[PDB]
Parts: sequence; structure tokens; C-alpha cells
Amino acid sequence: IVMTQSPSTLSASVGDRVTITCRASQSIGSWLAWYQQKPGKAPKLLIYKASSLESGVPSRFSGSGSGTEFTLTISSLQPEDFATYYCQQYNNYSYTFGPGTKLEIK
Amino acid sequence: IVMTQSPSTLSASVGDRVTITCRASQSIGSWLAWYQQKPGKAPKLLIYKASSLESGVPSRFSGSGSGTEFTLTISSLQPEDFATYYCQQYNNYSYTFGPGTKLEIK
Amino acid sequence: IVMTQSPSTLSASVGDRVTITCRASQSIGSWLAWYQQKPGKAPKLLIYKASSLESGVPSRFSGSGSGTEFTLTISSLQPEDFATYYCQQYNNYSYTFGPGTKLEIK
Amino acid sequence: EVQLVESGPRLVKPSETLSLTCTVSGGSTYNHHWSWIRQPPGRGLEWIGYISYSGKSNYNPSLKSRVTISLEPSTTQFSLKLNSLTAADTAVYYCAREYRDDTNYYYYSLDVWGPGTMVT
Amino acid sequence: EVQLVESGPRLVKPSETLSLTCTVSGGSTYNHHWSWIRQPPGRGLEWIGYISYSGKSNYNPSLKSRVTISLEPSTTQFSLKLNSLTAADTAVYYCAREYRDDTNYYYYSLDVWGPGTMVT
Amino acid sequence: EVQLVESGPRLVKPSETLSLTCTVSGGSTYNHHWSWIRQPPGRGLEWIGYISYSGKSNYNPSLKSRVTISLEPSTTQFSLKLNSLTAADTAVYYCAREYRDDTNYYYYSLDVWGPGTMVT
Amino acid sequence: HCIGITDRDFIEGVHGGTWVSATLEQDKCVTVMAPDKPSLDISLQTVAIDGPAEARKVCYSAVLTHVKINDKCPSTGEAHLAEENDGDNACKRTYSDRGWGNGCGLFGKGSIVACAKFTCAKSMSLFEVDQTKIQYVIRAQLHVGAKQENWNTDIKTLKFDALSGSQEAEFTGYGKATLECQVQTAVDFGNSYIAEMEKDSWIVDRQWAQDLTLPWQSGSGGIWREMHHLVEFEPPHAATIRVLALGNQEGSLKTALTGAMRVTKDENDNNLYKLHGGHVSCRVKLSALTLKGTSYKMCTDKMSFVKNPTDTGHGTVVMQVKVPKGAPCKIPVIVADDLTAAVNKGILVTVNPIASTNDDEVLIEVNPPFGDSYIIVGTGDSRLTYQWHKE
Amino acid sequence: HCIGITDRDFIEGVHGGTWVSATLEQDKCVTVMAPDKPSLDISLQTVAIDGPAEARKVCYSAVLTHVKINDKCPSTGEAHLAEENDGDNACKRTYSDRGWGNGCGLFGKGSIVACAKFTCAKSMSLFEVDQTKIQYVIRAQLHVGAKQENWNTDIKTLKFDALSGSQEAEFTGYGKATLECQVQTAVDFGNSYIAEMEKDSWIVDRQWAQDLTLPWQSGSGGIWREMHHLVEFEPPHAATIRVLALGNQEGSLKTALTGAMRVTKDENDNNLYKLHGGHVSCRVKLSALTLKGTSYKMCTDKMSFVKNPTDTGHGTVVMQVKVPKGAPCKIPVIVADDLTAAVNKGILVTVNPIASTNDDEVLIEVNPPFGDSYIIVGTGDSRLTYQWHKE
Amino acid sequence: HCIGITDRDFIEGVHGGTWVSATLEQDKCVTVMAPDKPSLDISLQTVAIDGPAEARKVCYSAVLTHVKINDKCPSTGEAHLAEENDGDNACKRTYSDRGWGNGCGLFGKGSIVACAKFTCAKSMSLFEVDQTKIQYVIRAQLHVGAKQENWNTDIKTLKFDALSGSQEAEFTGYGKATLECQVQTAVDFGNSYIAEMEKDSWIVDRQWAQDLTLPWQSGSGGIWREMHHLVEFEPPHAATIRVLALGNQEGSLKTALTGAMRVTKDENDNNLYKLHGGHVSCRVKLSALTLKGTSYKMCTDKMSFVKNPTDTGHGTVVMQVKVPKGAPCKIPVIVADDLTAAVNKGILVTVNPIASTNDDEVLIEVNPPFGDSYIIVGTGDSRLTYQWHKE
Repeated sequence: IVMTQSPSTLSASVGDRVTITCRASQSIGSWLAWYQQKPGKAPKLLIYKASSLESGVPSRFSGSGSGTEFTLTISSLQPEDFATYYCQQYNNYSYTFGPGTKLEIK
Repeated sequence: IVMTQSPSTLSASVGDRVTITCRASQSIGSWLAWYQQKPGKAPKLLIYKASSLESGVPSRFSGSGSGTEFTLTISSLQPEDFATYYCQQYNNYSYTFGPGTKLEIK
Repeated sequence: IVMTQSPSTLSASVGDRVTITCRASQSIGSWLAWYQQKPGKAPKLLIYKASSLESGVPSRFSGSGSGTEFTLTISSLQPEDFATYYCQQYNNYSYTFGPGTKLEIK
Repeated sequence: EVQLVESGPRLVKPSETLSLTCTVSGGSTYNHHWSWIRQPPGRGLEWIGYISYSGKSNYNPSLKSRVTISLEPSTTQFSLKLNSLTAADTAVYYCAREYRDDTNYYYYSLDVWGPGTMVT
Repeated sequence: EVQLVESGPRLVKPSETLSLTCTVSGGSTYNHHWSWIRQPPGRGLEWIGYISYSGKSNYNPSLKSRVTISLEPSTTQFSLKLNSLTAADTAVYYCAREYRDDTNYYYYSLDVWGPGTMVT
Repeated sequence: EVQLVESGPRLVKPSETLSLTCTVSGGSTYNHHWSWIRQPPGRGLEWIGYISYSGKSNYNPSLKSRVTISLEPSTTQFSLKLNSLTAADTAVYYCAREYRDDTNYYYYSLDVWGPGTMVT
Repeated sequence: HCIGITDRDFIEGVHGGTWVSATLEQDKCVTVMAPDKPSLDISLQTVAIDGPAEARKVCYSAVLTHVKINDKCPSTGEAHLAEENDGDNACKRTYSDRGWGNGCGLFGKGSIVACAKFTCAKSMSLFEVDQTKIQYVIRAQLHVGAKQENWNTDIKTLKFDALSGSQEAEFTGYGKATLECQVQTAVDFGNSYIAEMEKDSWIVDRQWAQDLTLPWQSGSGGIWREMHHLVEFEPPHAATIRVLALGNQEGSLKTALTGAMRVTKDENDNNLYKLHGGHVSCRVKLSALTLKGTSYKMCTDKMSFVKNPTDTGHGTVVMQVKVPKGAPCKIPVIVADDLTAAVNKGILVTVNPIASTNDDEVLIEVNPPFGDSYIIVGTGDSRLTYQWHKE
Repeated sequence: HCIGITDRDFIEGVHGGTWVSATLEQDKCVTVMAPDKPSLDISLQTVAIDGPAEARKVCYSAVLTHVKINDKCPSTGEAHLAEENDGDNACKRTYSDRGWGNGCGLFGKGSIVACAKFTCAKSMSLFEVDQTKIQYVIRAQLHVGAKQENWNTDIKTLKFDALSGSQEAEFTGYGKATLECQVQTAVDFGNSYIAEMEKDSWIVDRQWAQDLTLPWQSGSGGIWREMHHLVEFEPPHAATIRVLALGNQEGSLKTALTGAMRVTKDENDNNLYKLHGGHVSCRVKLSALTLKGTSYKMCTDKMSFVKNPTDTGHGTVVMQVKVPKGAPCKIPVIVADDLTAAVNKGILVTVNPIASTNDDEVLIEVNPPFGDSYIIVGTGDSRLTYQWHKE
Repeated sequence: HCIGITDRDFIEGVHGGTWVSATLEQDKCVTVMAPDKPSLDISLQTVAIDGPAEARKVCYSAVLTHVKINDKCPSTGEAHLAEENDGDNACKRTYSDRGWGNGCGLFGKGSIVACAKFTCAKSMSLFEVDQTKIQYVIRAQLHVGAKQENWNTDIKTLKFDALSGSQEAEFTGYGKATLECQVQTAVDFGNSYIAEMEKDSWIVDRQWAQDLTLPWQSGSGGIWREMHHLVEFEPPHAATIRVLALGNQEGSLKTALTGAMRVTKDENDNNLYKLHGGHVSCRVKLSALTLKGTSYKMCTDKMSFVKNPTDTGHGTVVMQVKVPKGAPCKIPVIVADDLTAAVNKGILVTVNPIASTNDDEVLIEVNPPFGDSYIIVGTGDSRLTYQWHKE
């Protein structure tokens, strides 16, 4: 299974509502995870099973979608939130990551 | 020790108050048990130590007597209650059962 | 370290307030214990760390002092309290007892 | 939840030996008096006998000569062995637990039974 | 508090073998799928593979030929071994736990990660 | 409920050895400093010494030459051995526990005592 | 219709003013009469509780999410989850049988911990009534008839609560009026909560609500307490535990709430709770003037139960009787042991059951003794008789 | 004897009616006088609580039956009894040291469970008082003297509760009467239970009862909660546990109940609870007529304590003083700091302590300040003086 | 200054007496006028709670002493301390990993027990109010002016409580006086405690105090319950346990107590609690005589807020308005939705806001509706208007 993400890069400011899209080559149901990664640090699990938040992820984060197309949404952007966001299917092995979406400041 | 029971057979209808008697060859104190048995099934303990109910035997069942003569009493007969009732001394070994009292429908 | 006590003997009656003094050759801080002993019986711990009561010592007993000079006080003497009282430093080894103060009746 | 199950040869020929095994589940066999009782078709209940973890046993005087009851605590099961079998031994055989508590002094006689097996 | 730490030779020469060891603390390794993931400098994340206590494993098809992942439960650690090393293998290597609960049916994918080690 | 009991030869001849044994019940001897104290008839208390589970010991300087105190944790008991006995050693011997808590920092000195045995 | 003041209900002073004393019930009207003056209609409009503080919430439907487990082999230490430090989580610590068959170097009891997010799907809210703030509104207006010039016939709305029992209004002719009143409630609110469950609201006993075996939340919010009532941790096996949420308990509560009286929530305010029963006792202070009292004959003619005596919930019994031919008259009502001696042994709650005009339906509330009794309306042969059992 | 109305106690209107205002105490009588009319005797007959709802039962004597134990060797699983699922059973789960010496293939902690049937032999019942249903009965009859033709002298019994404060009666001459009354209780029932223990019943503090370390049962029945207060499970050995019931706690409760006031249960109803104290304030509405008030001289002559001042339980002090020669007169009563200045600093509970005829014994209730004070009855040299300490 | 009785406030009988009806507020004065008689000043001096019983203590600062531990190797039995039998001790029983490395002949779970002496350093006291004992003092004296011979102008101090609502005084001219009064409190004490913390005391909700996660002690003293709130036992290692006392919780309580109203403790008694709000409704009974009522014009001239409308704590709002030129006059006050229609929808707590003389500052208390409203003082163009939001 091959994952893709759009956009490759996003420029926003604090307070902005942002949305990132993830796509799978085929149906992965709801078995999608969203990870946040900052430079020089390991990826952190933010969303699991498409729309469930890890504890204790800020409730401004949300996720949605099933089957083929998925979206991560930040209602009110914050200084911490600037980072690279990877998606990952885990419906079947081998598990596959997306190429990622960088989120930087304006 | 030899146990006897009276009557050998009893015919009654639902709602009837019934009483069965058990007798030991010698004094067995209060060490008497009452068992209910249905065809093709193992005996079930209804009364222990002459007058104590097993959990959770319906409170329409009662037992009384000490030493030599004992009685089992059903205040209001029920469809379930139709069965063979055995008494058993357990004051000393060998433990002894009575020949039983069959209770059938009218 | 050498311990001394004053007086060597005390005569009092029930209800009397009494005070016994203990002294160390050098500073032992607050590491002093008070023991009560009756004839033919093992010593009993009454006070530890200069001013803390063992459970459940009657609250008429008190202790005070730090460093060099210490005092045990019984506000209202009782029949039980007639006995020999030993002090003991335990700042450093070897642990040392005082020669004791006998408390007898008038 | 203490349960007992008896098993073994349902078909035995005369003059033989009879090996029945009662398996206990839901509890250990350290306590209580582990017992065997039988009932001929249409006839009453006959108490055969008991064994305990200690090794103390008792058998019905009419049967004592032929009857052996043994206890294996390792697997929590106890065995009935009857010799010199006849047609009067044609019976349903139940194993049961005689509940005894020597700490609080409660004695419910035979409180837990097996379904029983028909032996001919 | 479950934590993972990866260690081993940070400096490896080509054509060699690569022996990395992930140490698990705060929990046993009886459950879950113990995994390795890597990330080349400036590039994305690549899932390498997993092993389980059972011995069931899976490897990424682009790597399957060279990659071995083993599990030692005695000391609660699991190992990554890469052979035929090249410059395309120059990467940061993380070990992670894929959380799986087959009793209540909860699956958080890779929930616990190590800080990762740079391998050149 | 921690209790100590001392036992051994109540009658000893001079020049001998003296073997007393303190038995601890109600608690293990891993903690605390297990001690011996004595009192000559009509005279005061003399602290003899202690041993710990570690093996660290201390003896009163006036006695150090002759005194041995050993610890056997297997049976939770500790022993006093006095050599070169004289008439000045004619005393009541108590064993006691010096309570020490190095986690919460509480030290009650000698909190539990034995009844003591008269040695002549 | 409104019921006229009797002579003893008012008192006129040589100097000063005149005072009327009246007990106002809901859905009933009292009128003050004066010679060549429009009659003054006074009625209890409503008795209400406005925005009672929330004391407790009781969860009857709980949902579990984010179930996580951690485990450790014997003698390796205590197993922990971060979720142990979060109040919205239900957690249990225990030990499972570990050994070689499940990844441990030695047989024994291994630490296992399990947490799950607790969210209450459906809860019952319990409200506390501030008795010093129970409100009541009294309506007063001159009786609208043929138009009279210079007579004000505006409706006057007087708002009270328990603390503010003295309010003021003004009428023409009658002049300035000072009303000093008090509320007597029909149920003891000191022993009660107002319980809200979905659409509905009841008056419930406090102790009953407190003794509920369900998770609860404080009035100042916070975490849900005693979550275990709706959260089950099954015995552990190997390195897992089954964590289940119990079933919805809506049925239990609703079943128990049948033996409890409802309370109406307002239609256009929709924050008020309006009580059905209660008395409001008033002293009306007017300047000195002449009032006209009305005498009342006792009802003699045959009456009938428009609505038969029925239980009200709070110990009392309500009936409605029609007075076809008796004219205006007071309805004689007693509650006795038998029909012969007929000595009253019950409490008449209703203040003066009087039918203004013929063919008028009148509410009568009564508190009968415990056991068997006879509710007797009227006297003589055409008297109404209704047997009753109270327990 | 009954005590006559004073002029200010009644008021006659130019038109309308006349109103009497009176505070009725138990065991005391108030009379309304009118020229060439039989006097009207009004008295507070009783104040009662009728069938209070049961809020809680508290067990102080518990008996255990049907003790059963189950056990399992280490690593064989959890031991269970069916009795674990029965609410009338007290159960404990724990672990005992098992090994070779007691039938197990390996040393370790073996699961052991024990249940026993819990039956409460003796319990204390706690009752909640519905304050809106506290009843009171007022007796009113013309003063029986020499027989007068056409005068009705029948006793009139008026039944009230807190909700029904307006009741009606009729007398000849005086005419129709409307009584509007209110109860003031002597103790706060909002903070109290009525506690029944065997034969006896007290008024107890709610919090005291709630804080009792004893098993309890809800008002809606069910299982006994916190049975552990009276059930002890000793540490397990091998495959048994000793299960003991604790001793009867009757002594503790009875000891604690001494510092609590009793309440009398009715003799022939035997469901009523009749209160000893309390005031009933009434406005009596009659049609306009002339009443005759009585003036009262203050008692001057030497009095005596028929019964010395004694504590009543609820903060007040009761005394009985005899008036031998003073005639009819009001008893002056104050409570001061000293006998010199004699400035009153206490609260006189009793409404108008008046002795009708000579050699009459009068009850006087007073609320003294905290600390030391002097109860002073009468004035001048023959004044009664009684020291008092309150805390 | 005192405010004069209006005609309707008093009523004089043809025979009998005259009755005055008045609602007394704190810090306000009511005067009864009579032709060629000194005016009679009556004022509510105080409303107090005297020595409320202690219901509960809640510890917020706890200190641990005498920490002791005992331990046993696996299969050697249960470890015990004597301190387990002492109520002033907090104890925990558990098991630690034992083996060869710490003095045990076999690996496994070894019994370890730890006790520590619990002493509460700082606690909050909760007091229960006996509502039947809430006291109030009424001051009554003839208006001091130029000295008149044979006129007594002594101050009369009348002490009441809820139970003793009828007290007596005497004045010259006016004669004997019987005051029959009742207290209406501003907060519901049935739902409340008086909470004492160091120097200060508040009125708090009962349920809030009950739901506190802190150790507590019963009203009858005894042991501290639920000590675990302030006592932490860390996991055991080898044969020890760390026992720590939690931090002082003073900050939490004080933070929570901001949203709670204070109560003043008396200056020279220093056991009384004096309430700020409340009404005392009185019927004053005098012998028949003529009183002089006063009429009141409504304030027309421009007023001003001496103190702007501010929250009082218990749902009401207090303001103070100055009347510079209006003379003596009643202040018109309503609370509406808007400034146009201006239909009153709030409750006026204050009884007759009247300014005696010019340049006089008057307190006005009002209960606005929930949401947005306008407090309107006066009428016409110079009317005071103040917006308000309640929630």
C-alpha cells in the first residue's frame, strides 16, 4: 500500500485553521495514524484509528475519513504545532508511512 | 444406623401442604440432611443439620426434629417439588440414606 | 562518651512533679533515650530522640534538652512510675548508658 | 465453582475389577471427605464410602471387603475400585464432596455431586 | 512507564553487518509487535519491520532480503540486523512498540518510540 | 509482633567460653542493629555491642577483645560469645533490637528487649 | 369565578386602615368587595423555583475508550501507565499468573495495571432548592365589568420570594395597598432534590439519590467518583485484562422514579420550575374604608364527583365535585371512620371549598388518616361517600 | 385554668369582624371573654408527626450463618463461590500460603474465598420528618358552667398540619370562626431523625447517625451495606479462614443516646409521635362583636419553686413556680449576670407566665446565656433566685 | 432617621387594642406616631446564631510522626505492628519482593506493614445551625427630643429567637406592648454550614464540604477518617516503605472559599455569629389608642448612586442612592428588560425605600432576573439606569 500527502509544505500563522490530506493506494478502512515530528526528535503519535486522539493531545487536533481519503485538522494553530506531520496506514503489513507534510511559520 | 421414611409414596396437588417423616435407629442428634432427586439426575441437597436450608432453596421448604424423628415440610407445593426425597444421617460413619419418599401429582 | 545522672536516688509521693537530669561527656545532639526499669524486668523505652514519647507512654512523661544537658519530667507521679530510670546516648558507638536514677516512695 | 465428574469403563464383566475416576475442578482436594455413592435402577441411594487427603477412609460394612477409594491430590482426583463384581453392583455411580469445615464448624454433608455414570 | 532505547555501532563500514539492540524498560515484551523504523537525513519515515514473542515477523519488501529482527524475552530486548550495507542505509534508526490488545481490541500502532541513533 | 528471647548455658565456669543465643520472632532480621546489653546484680546497664545483616559490628572497648556477636539470618537469630570469663561477667544478659529506618529516618534506639537470662 | 370575602376576613379600623387576611391557593381566586366600588380580584398566579444550584450529577450510562494495559514479570517491579494520573480514567492494579509460558524468567505473580477513559454518556442532575428564594407571583386587578370612567382596571403583577414577603400596589378607590405574605410549600424541599433526567424532572428524596449505587460528580464539577459502579475489570490472564463498561441503568432509575412526583418546567422561560401545590397566606393592608363581606350557606343539594378522589403523590387526595343546584354555597367535607357516627379524623387541606355559581366544578384536597376511612362530601341523604385506604 | 385575653390581644372592627392573636403552648389554655357570653376556651391539644418515612436502618446486632469457603492451589486460578453473587452474603477474597504440606504441587499464594450469610438481628430505624406534614390539633369549646338554654357547649376539635393552616369552626353568639395558625417547632427537624430502638424512640442528629461505624440499609430496603463493621475475616491458614461476627453494639448506641431527647409514641394510635414543645401562633377571625379583655397585675407576693430549674435537653431550662397569695398575676422572669444590676440577657420562651388563681403551679421555660447566669423570678425581697451554668 | 408608619400599617379597634404590622430590616428604623405623644422608635438591632453545634472537622494540614515498619519473609506469616490497633495511626499493609538479596530463605512476596502517627495540624470546623434557635434583638424606645416630665425614654431591649416569637415591653402613653414576630433568613441554613478557618468564618454549602477529598472528624470527636487523602505510602522495596505526608491544602480551600459569603463573629461576645441580611416581620399589639400615619410622595427629583449596584453574594444586588432635593419620598425601583416598555421583572427585596430628609443615603436591595436586565431607580428624565448581567 502506498501513501501520499497534500500539501508537501504549508505556511501558516498562529490562530489559523489548517487541514492536511492523506491518501492510500487502496482501502485501509479506519486503520490510519497521524504522527507529529520535530527536528532531531522521534515521531509522536497524535491520532490513531483515523479519528481518535492519543492522551493527552490538545483537543484542537482532530482527524477524519475512512477507506481512501483522510484529513488532519488543527482548528487554532499554536507555536508547538509547527512540525512535520506523517500519516501511516496499518491495515495490513507492510505498514506504510506517507512522505509527510511540513508545517512552518509565516 | 438404619433410616426409615414415611410414607413410601405421596400423591398431592399444587398448593397442598405436605409433610414427610424420617426416623433413625438411634439418636443422630441434628445431623440429618434432606435431598431432592429427579429422574435421571443426581440428588440435590435441600436441608442440612435437620433445619437449615441450602442456598438458595425456596423458603416454602422447612425441616424440623432432633434425635430420632424428623420431618420435611412443604407449605405450598409447586410443579418443581414433585420428586423423590431421601433423608440421610451423618452423625457417624457409615453414613446412611433412607429408602426415600416419592412425591407425585394428582 | 560518658553519661552521668542526678540525683542518684529520689524520694517522692504520688502527685509530685519530679525532674531528673542526664549529662553527656560531649555533645550528643538530640540522640538521647530514656528507659524505665522495674526489678527483675527488662528496661522499657519511654523517651526517644530527647523529647519524643514511645507509644503508648502516658503524657505526664516529658523530656527535654539538646547537646549536653537533658531532663526527664513527670508532672504528676503515679504508683507505676516508681522505678529506676536510665538515660542512654546513641549519637555514636559505643552506645553508653547512664548509671541510673532510682525513684522510690515516701 | 466446584464441580465433580466421574468417568471410566461403563461396561464391566463379572468377577472383574471396576475402576472409576472422579475429577474435581474449581477447588483443591485438601479439605473435605471425598465420597462415592451408588443407586441401582429404580432403587434407593447407598452410601459407599469416603477418603480424605490425610489418608483416613471409611467404607460401608456391606462393601468394605471389595471397595477401595484412593486420593491423588496432584491432579485433584480420587478413584473408586470395586472387586468381585456381581449383578447386584449394577448401579448408577455418583462421586460427591462431603463438605467439612473444622475451623468454623460447618458440615453440609454431600453438597456437590457429579452427574453419575451407569455401570452394568 | 514503558521506554525503549536503541544502541550499538554508530559507525559501520559498507558490505558489513549492522547490529542494533533495542532495550525495553517498564514492561515485558510478551505482548505487542516490536518494530524498527528508519529515517534518512532530511527524508521521510520508512517502516522496516516487526517481530513478536511468538516468533511471527514481517519485513518491508524492499529490505526483506537483508533484514533480520530477533526477540530475546529473557532480558526484554530485541535486535535489528542489516546486511549488505550501502550508503542508502545511512539513516537514523528508531525502535518502537506497536501496541496491540487482542482482548479488548485496541490498536494504537506505534505508541512508544526510542530517541533513535544515527547510523552512517 | 516482634519479640526476642535469649537462651543458653545459665551456668558457666571461669576461663571458659559463653554461648548465648537470641531468637527473633514476628519479624525478619534484615533491618536494624541486633544488640546485646548486660546488667550485673544491683548495678547499672552496660551496652555490650551490635551486629547487622551486612556484617558490620561494634563492640564496647572494655570488652572488644573477648566479645563476638554473629548473625544467622536463615533462622532469624543472633549469637553472643564471650571468652576469658571472670566474676565481673556475672550478669543478667539481655538481647535487644536497635530500630533503625534509613528510608524515613527514624531511630528509636533499643525498642524491643528480651526478658534476659541470669549468667553466673 | 372569584370567591367573596366573608365579614370576618377583613377588619376596618376607627383610624388607620383596613386589613384583609386570606389564604391563596393556585387555580383559585379571592375577591374583595366594597359598596359602589369595583370588586378587587386577587389570585395566586404561580409558585416557582428559579435556577436551583446543581448539587450532584449521577451517571447511569457510561462509555469506555482508550483502554490501555501494562504488565511486568514477577520481581521486576510495579507496572505503571501514565493514565493512572488522569482523573477521567478508571484504573485497576492487580497481579496475574506469570511464568515461562508467557515471557517471564520465573513463575509467580506479575504486576498488571489497566486504565480506560471514562466518559459519562447519560447522567441525572440533582438540584438543590434555596428555600429563601422560592418565588410566588400574585395577580391583583379590579373586576372587569361595564366601563367606568376614571377607574383603573389594569392588571397588577406582584413578584415575591420567601425573603421579600412585603410588596406594594395601588388601586383607585381602594388606594395604596401593602401586601405581606408567606409561602407554605406542599413538599419538604429540605429533604428533596429536583432530579432532571433527559426531558423530565421530578421531586425526589435526597437520601434515595445519595444511596444510589452509581458513579457521581460533585456540584463543582470535576472527576466522576466511584466509577466502579459502571466499570468492570475481569480477572487477568497472562498479560491482559478484559475491561468492560456495564449496561445502561436508565431502566432502573425510571422504574424507581414512578413513585415520585413530577414538576413542570416553564414553557417560555424554560429555566423555571413551577410547583403545583402550596398555600400563600397574606395580610393585605389598605387605608381605612368600608368593605362588603359575603355570608355563605352550606351546600344542601345533591352534588356529584366530576372527578373521583385520587392520590396526589404527597400524602393528600384530590377530588372535584360539581354543584348543580346548590347555588353559591360552601361544600361540607369530612373524613371519618364510618358513615354512622361520622366524626372527622382527617385534615382538610383546601381552604373553604365554595362554588360561586350553579354548575361549577370545585377542587377539594384532603389528608385522610392511615388505614381505612370514608371521604364524605355534603350532608343528608344525597351526600357523596367514597371509601379510601391509605398506607 | 385558662388565661384571659388582654385588651391588645383582640381587635374589633367598625365593620367586618374581630381578630384575636394568640400564641398557644401545650398544657396551657387561653380564653376569649365576651360580655354576657360564655367564655371561649382555646387550647393546643397536641403537636404530632404521623407516620414519618423510613430513611435508613442501622444494624447493631448481626448474626452469621451458612459459612462456606473455597480454595485453589497457586497458579490454578481464582477460587469462587456462588454465594459471591448474593447480596445477603458477606464475602472476602484473599490468598493463603500453599505448598506441599497442604495439597499443592508448588509453593506460593493460593486463592481463597469465604462467604457467610448476613442477617441483621437487631437494628435501629431512622425516620425522616416531612415538615410540611407536622400536625397539630386545637381544641375549642365554650366554658362549661351553669346550663344555659340554647347554648352549644360541644367540644370542637380542629385538625391542622403545616400545609393546612386555615381551619373552620362555629360557636353560638360568637358565630362562625376562621382560625389561621402556624407551627413553630422546638427542635430543628431538618437536622434530625426520629430514631427507633426496640421499645424506645429519640430525636437524634442526622450527622451523628450517618457517621456511625455500623452496617446500614437504605430506605428502599435492599442489602445491608458495609457489613464489615460487624463481620471479621481472620487471616487465612492452609485452606480455611475463620469468619466471626462481632459483638452486639447495643451498649454503644444506648450510651450515646443518653445525650438525646426522647419522643413519646401515642398510646392508642401507636403510630403517632407527639412532640412535647413548640408554639402555635394563631389569628382567630370572628364576625364583629364585643370582647372583654383582662388586665394583669405583676406578681408581687412571695413565690416558690414547685420544681427547680432543670435542663430540658434542647438548650432551654424549665421550672415550675407556685403563686400562693399573689392572686391572678403575671410572673416577672429575667436571666441576668448578677443579682445587683439585673439586666436581662436571656430569652423567655414561655408566653406570659400567668397564674389564674391562688395556689397555682406555673411552667416557665427560659433560654439562658452561655456561661454563668442568674435565673430571677419575681422582684423585691421575696424574689426567687437560682444560679445556672450553661455550656 | 426612622421612617414613619403609614395609615394602612396600623389599625385601631372600636374595642380592644391597636395593631401595627411592620417588616424590620437591619440598619433601618421604623417609627410609630401618635398625636401629642413621643414617637416610638422600633429597630432591628441584630440577627444572630449563638454557639452552633460542631458537625464536622476537615483537616487540610496533617503531620506524621512515629513512623514504624515491620516485615516478614515469604511463607513466614503476616507482619504486624501494635500501632495497627491505634486510631490515631495511619497504616498500610502490603507485600514486597523478598529473596536472598535481603535476608530471606526463598524468593517471593513478603508481608510488610507500616504505621505512622496522624496528627492534624490545621483543620476547618463545620458548624450546624439550629434554625429554631436563630436569635434576633429588637430595640424600642420613645424618640428622644426635648425633656418631658414623667415620660420614660429608656431603651427597651427585646430578645427573641425563632421559638420565642412573642415578647413584651411597656411604654408610657402607649401602655403595655406585646410583640409577635418572625425571622426570615437571607440564606438557606438547611443547606449550609458555618465554616471556620483560622481567623475567618464563612457560610458554605453542606454538599460542597461533604464532597471534599480530605480527612474528616465526626462532631462527637474521635479518630480522623480517610487519612489517606493526606497520607502517601510509596511502593515497598526490600523491607522498607517510604511514608510521606501530603502538602498543606490551605490554598485549595481558601481559593474555593472566595465564592462564598463571610459571616461576622461578635466583637465582645466572640461566640456569636451575626447575620447581615434577613427580615423580621412583626405584629405589635398595643391597647386601643390613636396613631398618626404618614403619607409618602414618590421621589421625583434627580437622584444619584452613592454606591453603584453590586453583587451581595446570595443572588441579590445592593445599591445606595442619595436623595438631594426630593424631600421625604419613596424611591421608585424596578428591574426591566429594556428602558422603553419598562415592565418590572425583578424582585424588590427592600421594604419601602424611603428617604426621610434631604441629602440622605438609602440602601436598596433587588433580585434581578437571570440574563440581561436594567435596574431603574426613579422615573422621568432624571431617572437612574444601571445595566446588569446575572447568571
